[PDB]
Amino acid sequence: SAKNYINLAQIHASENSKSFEQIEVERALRKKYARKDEDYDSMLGITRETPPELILPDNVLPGGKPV
Amino acid sequence: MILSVLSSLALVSGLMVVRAKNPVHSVLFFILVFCDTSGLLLLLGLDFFAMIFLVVYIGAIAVLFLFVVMMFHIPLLPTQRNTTSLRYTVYAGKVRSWTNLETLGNLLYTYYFVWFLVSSLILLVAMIGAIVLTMHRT
Repeated sequence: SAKNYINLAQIHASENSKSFEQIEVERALRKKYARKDEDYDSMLGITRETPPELILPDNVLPGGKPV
Repeated sequence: MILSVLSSLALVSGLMVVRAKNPVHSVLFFILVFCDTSGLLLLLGLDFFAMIFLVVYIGAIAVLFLFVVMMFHIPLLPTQRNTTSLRYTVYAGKVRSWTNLETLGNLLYTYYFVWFLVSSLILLVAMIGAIVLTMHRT
């Protein structure tokens, strides 16, 4: 627990310190990619991947789910 | 007698269409049904429709069906002793006699032109529907 909360605190540090201009982009990206549609995306030939800013580090996952 | 044998063969092909063993032979008999039907229309005197039946039915619809099947696997009594000589022919109207095509095109695009545009809209619906459903594009 002591070791895990150390890497848990990094996301809170990188989140509470975000600037307002970054927060606008973050909220826009979060709302834009809230839900997906395989049908229309496949029809257009494109795949909508989550942006890198919207990826939590694997060390705070329930035990590691990179996929 | 040409009508009787042609109609009988068309009827047999149509019957075998619905009781076929495999879809390929079903489509093959489906083509023969329209072949006989076009011949029958040709006997009727409408050459234009008789050949549109080749162009559309066994030209595009039959090809489409075959493509899909390939993958994804009071009367007058017959007494005519004194009627073949009682034919009165009005020669007026034989001069400048139009065909089945000129007559049809005279009034298809000019008087009844709304229905023509409705058929165009039907074709557009078909074209759009064939795309929205089947574009996987993976």
